[PDB]
Amino acid sequence: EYKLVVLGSGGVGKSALTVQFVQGIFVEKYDPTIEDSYRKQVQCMLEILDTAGTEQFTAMRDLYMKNGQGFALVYSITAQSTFNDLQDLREQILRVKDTDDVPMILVGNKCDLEDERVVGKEQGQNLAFLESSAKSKINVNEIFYDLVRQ
Amino acid sequence: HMRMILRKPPGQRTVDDLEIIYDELLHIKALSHLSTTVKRELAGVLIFESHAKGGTVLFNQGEEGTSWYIILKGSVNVVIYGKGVVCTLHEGDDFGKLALVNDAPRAASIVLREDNCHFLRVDKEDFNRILRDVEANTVRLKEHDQDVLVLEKVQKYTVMSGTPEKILEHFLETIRLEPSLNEATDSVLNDFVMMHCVFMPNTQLCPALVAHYHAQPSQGTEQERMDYALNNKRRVIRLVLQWAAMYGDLLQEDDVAMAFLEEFYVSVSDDARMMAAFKEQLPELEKIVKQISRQPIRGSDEVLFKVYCIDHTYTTIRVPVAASVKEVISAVADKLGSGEGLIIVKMNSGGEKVVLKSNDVSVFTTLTINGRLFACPREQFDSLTPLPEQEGPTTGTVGTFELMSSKDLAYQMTTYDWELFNCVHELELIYHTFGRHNFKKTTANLDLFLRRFNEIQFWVVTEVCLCSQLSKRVQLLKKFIKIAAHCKEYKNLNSFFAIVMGLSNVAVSRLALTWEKLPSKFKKFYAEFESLMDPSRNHRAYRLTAAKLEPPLIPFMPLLIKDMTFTHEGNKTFIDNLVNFEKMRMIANTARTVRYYRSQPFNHQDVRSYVRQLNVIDNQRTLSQMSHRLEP
Ligand SMILES: Nc1ncnc2c1nc(SCc1ccccc1)n2[C@@H]1O[C@@H]2CO[P@](=O)(S)O[C@H]2[C@H]1O
Ligand SMILES: Nc1ncnc2c1nc(SCc1ccccc1)n2[C@@H]1O[C@@H]2CO[P@](=O)(S)O[C@H]2[C@H]1O
Repeated sequence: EYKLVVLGSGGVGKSALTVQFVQGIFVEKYDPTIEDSYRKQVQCMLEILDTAGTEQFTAMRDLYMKNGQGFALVYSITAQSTFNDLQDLREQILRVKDTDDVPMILVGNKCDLEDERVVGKEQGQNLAFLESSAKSKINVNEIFYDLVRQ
Repeated sequence: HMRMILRKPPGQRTVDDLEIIYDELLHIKALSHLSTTVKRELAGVLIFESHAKGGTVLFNQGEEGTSWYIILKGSVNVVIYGKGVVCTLHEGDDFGKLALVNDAPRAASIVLREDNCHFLRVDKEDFNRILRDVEANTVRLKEHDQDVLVLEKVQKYTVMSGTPEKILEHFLETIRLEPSLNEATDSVLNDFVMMHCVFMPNTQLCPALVAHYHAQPSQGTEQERMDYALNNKRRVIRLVLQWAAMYGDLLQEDDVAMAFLEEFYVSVSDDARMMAAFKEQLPELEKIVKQISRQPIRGSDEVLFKVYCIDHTYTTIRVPVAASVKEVISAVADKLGSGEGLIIVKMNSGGEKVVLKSNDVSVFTTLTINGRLFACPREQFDSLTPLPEQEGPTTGTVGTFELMSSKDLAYQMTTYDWELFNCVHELELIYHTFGRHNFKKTTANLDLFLRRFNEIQFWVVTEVCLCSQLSKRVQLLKKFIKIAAHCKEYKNLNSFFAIVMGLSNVAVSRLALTWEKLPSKFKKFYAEFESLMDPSRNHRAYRLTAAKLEPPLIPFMPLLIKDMTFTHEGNKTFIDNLVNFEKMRMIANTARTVRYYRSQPFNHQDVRSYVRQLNVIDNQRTLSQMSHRLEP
């Protein structure tokens, strides 16, 4: 049993990544109201806890952080804001957990569209790092492999 | 010879007749995907039909389906009233299955295209025992060599995808006016009636409804034609009544929908006069028309909203609730007489700023609890700083609510929560999920209710952190655990979870000296409350708790919004340019869930006044700092 958490600002692609991982968009319909909606099997069982849609309720984020074991800090390369917002979430994880270090990975979603890219590639490497894309299936699974290793 | 054999009644065919037919059924395309067992049964059931003259009607639209057909020679036209020959089937093709399986009227007429056409036929009782649960073939309805409606066994065939026009057409034709099937009919129409704004807005639906209302049949004797036209008009009215009920008071926000309805009532009452019809439906239609010409907030309601300047002076603008950010800028630049390129930013008590898009609608209620709205040129963005007003109270209110009954507080909370929850219209959940700007409608009522969760949560945190006396702070934690328990008893699970989440807040869970000396009974009371929030197996703990309860209950709102979000984001609205109606049903089901929770009603003025006028700190930094100097 494993509990991974996906974090980041709205419009960053959190929900797209989560569905793309557990099941896949279009190929199957997605029902988020049944038991196995966020649980996949990879050789172990993962449950993805995503703060998508619930960004305004920061008590939801904290509950997921508390129950989490791995953390995906997703930013969008389309917007500058979204990378900055990762500073606070990085801190907030440590505060709820009460630990020195926690297994986490940085993610730079929306890497497929590069005629709108306003974020550099090495900025994330200074702060595990991947430059993923949900709608182009790039690195989607790789993200959640990292966290089980750590 | 084969003709004669295939023309004999089912129970008059010899063993050698049956044996010759079967050997020929193996060449037939339409039957290829069937088993030996099935083909042998069909051998003693398939009837040979022949018609000589083109233009001969095989069956008419609106009739009850009695047969399934396979074309051996020739071709037929699929004809629909008000559209004519919509597509044409050839030798090898089959038709008429949909009406048989769905026990529904014929959606179209089948007319012989050419002379001398040969058919194989299977009648309804024979079709149902032999073929019904073997023929899984997706029913595709075609117009202009294009899929226009797709149906599947999800037993009936349900709409999977299709054009907005054909989906409406389908849901019109299948309405049953038979009075004992009242709630069954309303339930079927409910998916479309609620979801139409996503794929077929009123600007399209209303003309399409009028066009359908006046659609006359293009075939049959005078009586046949009059009977069909009358029931068509009865079905259109039925759908209009469901459409008008769904909206209710929201119609006032749509001019096209109101113009339509006002004209439609005139059109119906005139038809009622001279045809002597619609005896029951006309008073229903009149009741709804006359009603046109905490309380729910309307999008046309007027707001006096303060929009702040960098120096913390402000303009009071007077605009509609559903006004766009662009309309807000225009109203501010009016009173400040400017053309200096204003942008609207919303800001936290924490100082966190967000630039709002020009086409964002109804932003006034999308503010955080202590959020304010600002107008400035872009070069001022980074120099903006919060107002003192935003930083919340500095002394607590324990000396007031501590004197109040835990039971009284919980009850008054749920009364207020219910008024707020009933202001939320079913469609506001739709607008919120698919995006406010696409509908240009307000979700003000939903926004204010969702805000209440954050308010209650932060109310807990505020009162604890402004309570310096450790002895009385333990009495606080005890009282909040009590209020939560009572809230959970009234089935107000929203306020319940909000208090529990307030108690688990980083600033509150820190206070070990407060938690340690809390009575052991309440320590376990809270640990049970905190295990109901367990996000395991898709919040299984909560989901089962909520399911066991009975209708009059307030759900855990953030999870409902989460469900809605992932339903939208994980499913595509359009599939091959056809409306993914499978997705529409899912969103509708989640909304009907809210309808179920409010299907039953609910069962100390100073306590009412406190609960409704909360003063909260929503600045987590400030709340941590206060907590750090209560217990370092
Ligand atoms: N069973 C049927 N259902 C619906 N429409 C039928 C129809 N049969 C016809 S053909 C008319 C005819 C001509 C000469 C002799 C006998 C019959 N039609 C005609 O085909 C037209 C196709 O376009 P519409 O504007 S729906 O009008 C239709 C009828 O006039
Ligand atoms: N747009 C449409 N509206 C209504 N009916 C349509 C229809 N299109 C069709 S045929 C589609 C087709 C399938 C295979 C090959 C070519 C065309 N049909 C066929 O005509 C029958 C009219 O009566 P039903 O029992 S509702 O079954 C219908 C279909 O088999």
